[PDB]
Amino acid sequence: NSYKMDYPEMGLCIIINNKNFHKSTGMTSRSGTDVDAANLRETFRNLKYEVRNKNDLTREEIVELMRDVSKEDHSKRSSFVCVLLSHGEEGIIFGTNGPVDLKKITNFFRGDRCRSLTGKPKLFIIQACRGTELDCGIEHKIPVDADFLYAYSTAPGYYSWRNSKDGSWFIQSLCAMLKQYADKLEFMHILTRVNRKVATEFESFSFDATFHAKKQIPCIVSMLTKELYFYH
Amino acid sequence: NSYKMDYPEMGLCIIINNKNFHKSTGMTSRSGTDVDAANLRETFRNLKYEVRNKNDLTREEIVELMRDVSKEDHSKRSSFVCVLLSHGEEGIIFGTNGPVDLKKITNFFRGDRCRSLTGKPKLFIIQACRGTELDCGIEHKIPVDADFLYAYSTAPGYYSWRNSKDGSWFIQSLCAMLKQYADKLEFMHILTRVNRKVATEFESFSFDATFHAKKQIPCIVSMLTKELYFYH
Repeated sequence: NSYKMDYPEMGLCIIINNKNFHKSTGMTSRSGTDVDAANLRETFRNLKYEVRNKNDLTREEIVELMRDVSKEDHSKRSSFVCVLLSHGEEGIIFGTNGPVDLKKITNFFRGDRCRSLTGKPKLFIIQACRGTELDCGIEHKIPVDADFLYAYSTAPGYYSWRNSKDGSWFIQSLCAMLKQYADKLEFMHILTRVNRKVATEFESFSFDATFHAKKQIPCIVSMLTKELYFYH
Repeated sequence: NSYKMDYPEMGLCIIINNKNFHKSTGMTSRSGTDVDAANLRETFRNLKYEVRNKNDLTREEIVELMRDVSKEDHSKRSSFVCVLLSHGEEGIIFGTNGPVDLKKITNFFRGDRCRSLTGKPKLFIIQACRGTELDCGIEHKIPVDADFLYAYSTAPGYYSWRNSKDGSWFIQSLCAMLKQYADKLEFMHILTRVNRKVATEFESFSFDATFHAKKQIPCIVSMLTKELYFYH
């Protein structure tokens, strides 16, 4: 009931960091995103992942990038990780010059399209809005869609908060928890602490009452079939 | 990091079992669903939940039922469980005479609308289609949306399989795993074994090649902030 993580390599960790967007999109700059990319790069470096950082990619570059990655030989790799950092809406992430459907991105890695990863954990970590809604707070064979894990920064339909100085709430917490519990806890448990950290330790502050005192809760979406430990 | 499950009562387990649908919907009968309802009723009975079974409810009866349940005093209850069994589409479940938006159902229990459950685990188990797609297989304050757990029988956009004789693939597995690991494993781990059981042990058989040799993988969606154990 535990994924085999003793392959020669842990695997690739693709980090797409979109900070500046084409003026033709009206998208504002994602200030402080570099802190996330750098934090993620180091965090996954310690977990023994082969990290690749790509900055300000276009909707086409992103799609092509994923295509080429899925066409690689992941035989000696225990898993695959991809972190998306940018603007978004429910079901989509924004490239530098336009929106991209998340399903198109993940489909390249389906159990039948990337045989070298079949049966291996495929982790997608998404730091991007899933809408504009704000939380006011209170108080034999296997499926081709199996073995995927989607760690969303916010719940469906909700905006995703980011501190232009310390990074996004989600990424900050995720890295801290990985750094502290990666050598002990199972992934889902680690992500559950991430949920509590963001839920209890963060709240927005704005001169604009419409964006003030807001909360956030991440969304763990798991199609995994086994427990995941970042160690042997 | 673990939910307080030592309250006087474990909580309510509302099971909505829709078998027959109004002829004015064109919806076929969900044969074998009674096996799920009965299996769920007994499974949760052993976990010490106050089970309430409701059969063939209309879209309005469902909404009203949830409204009255959320208006109850859950002070002495450790948690809340609701199982939905019927036809569905992405984001909706079908009443006896029409479709119902899942968000409208869960909103009654938001951290700010049901104060007696704030900070307590709210579990929604959905055995219903999320589309028509088929898997061919291969080889301080807190957010109002926090502390929710959505255990879906299938991945987004996918059909949900059911055996008219033994019950749905998801419910069969879920009950078996609860019965075997509820006194030891944490909920997410139990649900992960459910994912593997349905993924590896089930495959469709049909004289219609379009529905033959298909697979299924459930979808765990967690906004929980702590580990969940069905025992003290």
